[PDB]
Amino acid sequence: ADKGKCGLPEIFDPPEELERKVWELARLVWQSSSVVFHTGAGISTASGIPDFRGPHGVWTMEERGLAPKFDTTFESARPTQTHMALVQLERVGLLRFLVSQNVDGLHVRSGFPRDKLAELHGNMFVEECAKCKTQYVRDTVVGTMGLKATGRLCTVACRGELRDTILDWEDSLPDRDLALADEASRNADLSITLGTSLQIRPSGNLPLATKRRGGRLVIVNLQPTKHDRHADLRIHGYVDEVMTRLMEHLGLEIPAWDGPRVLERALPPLPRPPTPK
Ligand SMILES: CC(=O)N[C@@H]1[C@H](O)[C@@H](COP(=O)(O)OP(=O)(O)OC[C@H]2O[C@@H](n3cnc4c(N)ncnc43)[C@H](O)[C@@H]2O)O[C@H]1O
Ligand SMILES: [Zn+2]
Repeated sequence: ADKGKCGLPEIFDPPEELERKVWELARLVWQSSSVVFHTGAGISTASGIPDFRGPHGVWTMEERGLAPKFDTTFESARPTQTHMALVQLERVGLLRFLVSQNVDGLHVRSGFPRDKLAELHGNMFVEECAKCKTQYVRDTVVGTMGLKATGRLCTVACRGELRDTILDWEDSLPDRDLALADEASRNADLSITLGTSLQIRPSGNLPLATKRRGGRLVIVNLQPTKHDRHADLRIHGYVDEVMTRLMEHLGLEIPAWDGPRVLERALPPLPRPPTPK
C-alpha cells in the first residue's frame, strides 16, 4: 500500500488563540444534538504509544532508518486524559458515537461502551470466531495480526477458530463497524477529529459525511490534516490540553481509571450541568 505524507512540521496555537478555540468548541458541543468523535494514533502518544506519521512516528522513523520508541507495552498502557474525557462525555449524553482507527485497545479498556464505538482497524486485545463472529476481549494482546488463527477455540458448542481483528494493508474494513460509523457520521451535526492525520480512507473521509449535510467539522491535530480546508474550527495543540480545557468549560470532571474494564452497552445519560445562554 502507501505510507502517505510522513513527518510534516507541527503547528502550535498560541495560548490566546488556543483558549478562544476551546471556547468555540464548547459552544459547538452545547448547540449540537448528535456529536461524533473520530480518534487516531495521536490521542495515545501521551501514554507512551507512538503515532504513525508524527515527527517520531512509526512510518516516519522507518523512512529515517530508525525504529519507533514505545515507553510502555499495550497491556501496561493507561488511557490518557482524552480517553477518560470521552468516557465522561458519553456518560453525560454529550457524545453520541465514537469512531476509532486505533488498535491499542485503550477505548475499550477505559470503560467506553462497545455499542457506541466502531474499531475500524481492529483491536489487538479482541479476537473473533470465524464461525459465529462472537468477539472476546482479552486482558493481554492477541499474538497474531492480519486476521490469522490464534490457536484458541470458541467457548459459546461452536468450538470455532478464533482469529485476530487486526487488519493488514490489503484487508477490508469490518462491515458492522464501518456501517455503524458511516450511519453515525452522516447523521451527526458535529464531528470532532482528535489525534488523526485523516490520510487513510474510508476512515479519514467519515468526518466529511457530517460536513455534507450542513453539519460542523472540528479538527484537533498538531500536524496538518488531509481535510483541513473543510474544517469549521482547526485546533493546533496537544489533545490532552484541549480536552482538559473543554471539560472545564462544560463543567465536567475527568473520571478516574481503576484498571482495565469492559462495558458492552451504554447506560442512560447521567446528570449534566445546564446549558449556557
Ligand atoms: C496499521 C493500520 O491498519 N492503520 C494505521 C493507522 O490506524 C491509520 C490511521 O492513522 P492515524 O491514526 O491518523 O495516525 P497518524 O497518521 O500518525 O496521525 C496521528 C496524528 O496525531 C497527531 N498527534 C500526535 N500526538 C498528538 C497530540 N498529543 N495531540 C494532538 N495531536 C497529536 C500527529 O501530528 C498526527 O498527525 O494509519 C495506518 O498507518
Ligand atoms: Zn463461535
